[PDB]
Amino acid sequence: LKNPPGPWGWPLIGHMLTLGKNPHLALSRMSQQYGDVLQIRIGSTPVVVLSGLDTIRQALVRQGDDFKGRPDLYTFTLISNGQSMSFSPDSGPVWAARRRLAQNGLKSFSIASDPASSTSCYLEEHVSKEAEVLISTLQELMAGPGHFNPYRYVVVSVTNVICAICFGRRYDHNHQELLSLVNLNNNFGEVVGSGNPADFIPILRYLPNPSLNAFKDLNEKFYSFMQKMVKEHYKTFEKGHIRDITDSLIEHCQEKLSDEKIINIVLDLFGAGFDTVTTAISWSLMYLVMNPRVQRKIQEELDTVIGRSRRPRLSDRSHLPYMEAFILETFRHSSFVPFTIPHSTTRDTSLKGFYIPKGRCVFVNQWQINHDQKLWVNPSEFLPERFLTPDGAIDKVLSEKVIIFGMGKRKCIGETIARWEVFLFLAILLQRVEFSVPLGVKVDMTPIYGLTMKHACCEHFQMQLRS
Ligand code: HEM
Ligand SMILES: C[C@H](CCC(=O)NCCC[N+](C)(C)CCCS(=O)(=O)[O-])[C@H]1CC[C@H]2[C@@H]3[C@H](O)C[C@@H]4C[C@H](O)CC[C@]4(C)[C@H]3C[C@H](O)[C@]12C
Ligand SMILES: O=C(c1cc2cc(F)ccc2[nH]1)N1C[C@@H](CCl)c2c1ccc1occc21
Repeated sequence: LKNPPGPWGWPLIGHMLTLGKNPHLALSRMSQQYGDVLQIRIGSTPVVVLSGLDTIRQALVRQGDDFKGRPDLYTFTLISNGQSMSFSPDSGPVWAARRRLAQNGLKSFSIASDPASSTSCYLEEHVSKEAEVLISTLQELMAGPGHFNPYRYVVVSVTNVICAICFGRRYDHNHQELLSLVNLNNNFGEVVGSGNPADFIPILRYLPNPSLNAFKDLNEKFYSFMQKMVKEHYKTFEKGHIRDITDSLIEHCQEKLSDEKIINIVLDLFGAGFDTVTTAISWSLMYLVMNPRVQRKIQEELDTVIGRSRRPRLSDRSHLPYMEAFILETFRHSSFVPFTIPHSTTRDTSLKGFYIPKGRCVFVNQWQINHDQKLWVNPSEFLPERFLTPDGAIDKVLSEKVIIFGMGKRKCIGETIARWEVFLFLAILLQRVEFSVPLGVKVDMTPIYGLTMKHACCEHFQMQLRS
């Protein structure tokens, strides 16, 4: 048919300099000229970059089986001993079977009803517990220091939820086992983010690379923690009393695809679990602090729809259209997952009249959709009201153009869990407390590129109870 178009690139390094430190911004300007299917080169490796709401739906959904593979990148082979469900090049029926195990394991210990509490489910019970511990920890910080860095304590509250779902345990707010793994050891996004030169320039792996060495250690540390957590569950495993997702995977090793590819699925769940949800909640607090106008509106809605006599529940999610418009605009404006995990073609295929051979690396630019000047009014501006119709309800036609959970056969499997976890944490907190940042302190809202885009650490947040 045709080869996908693209700008001129150096014969040796390709367009690696055009990408720069923000490949999502460069490839969004590039799509304005070369279209929804364009081709670049990182070093000598060709890469196809998909942009556009309809073209990405055409490729990942309607032709999903043509794009459901992962490329064979170097950085991916360092994840979970090279056998990760999400990052391994395996995309046949072996992957499809592991994905179905994860989906069923999640539904059982997140959305399913809790035997302990008749009213709520597992997720609502865990989030309610951790949101109270979080509010108490922040009250203690206002008793002394008078300020705090939220990420340090949100990451614990969010980890205790996904950790209770995967290992049936929780940890205190000041635990060295936990913070070592999750905090200040998470350059996973920085190393795995699409366009990493080390994947396409083979010499950068062997040179002095401080980030790549800390990455090998982070994974080796996590894989050891998994072995400790699974061996301890195997030592007390009772068939019939399934405590968490780990037990249902142990149960599935005895009921019949190696045992390692079954057990290390919790590493993908635990990993994606705390990294994305913590990033999302962290960004939310930044926007509430920089836009006190919209924090006041979220609270005026909570006071009308729920009052202050009872904690918000999952049932209230559909009766709070402004809270959902805020969370949607946090996902759209930040786009803290600017690219999906890189895809790969499983066969010679055709897309919008362009030929893509088998094995071609494929990037999916979610950031471009969420800031397309043709789909949005003031994309650079943070304006939650853009999702509200004239009668104050969520515009469903427009809200389903916020692409951040992926699409197709490789779509996020914890999407529904993240939307409820994010809603509850924000709803329970903003009902009780009000966050702020004093004047005259810098608050760098600039995203830092990575698989999940984080922000500069802010240590000046404050919190007060409400009347
Ligand atoms: C706001 C929160 C989250 C966002 C924005 C998000 C986004 C994404 C994206 C963009 C992908 C890749 C899509 C693709 O490759 O086409 C993905 C995959 C995945 N997500 Fe999520 N995610 C979130 C939360 C979660 C949670 C809470 C879990 C589990 C507890 C989870 C588990 C996974 C897994 C296992 C994959 C790999 C799927 C595969 O490789 O087929 N994610 N997510
Ligand atoms: C640490 C090992 C665990 C080895 C084990 O038991 N491995 C079973 C796993 C095999 N499966 C997964 C197939 C079982 C599935 C069961 S299913 O129901 O699924 O069929 C278990 C097995 C024997 C246990 C000791 C004795 O008790 C004596 C004593 C009991 C008291 O309390 C105080 C503790 C003490 C010292 C115990 C310590 C420890 O606790 C031991 C060494
Ligand atoms: O799978 C993921 C993941 C993050 C993420 C973010 C997204 F926005 C969308 C999809 C995603 N997936 N992670 C992250 C990391 C824990 Cl920080 C980690 C794994 C997996 C196996 C691992 O072994 C040792 C560490 C480790």
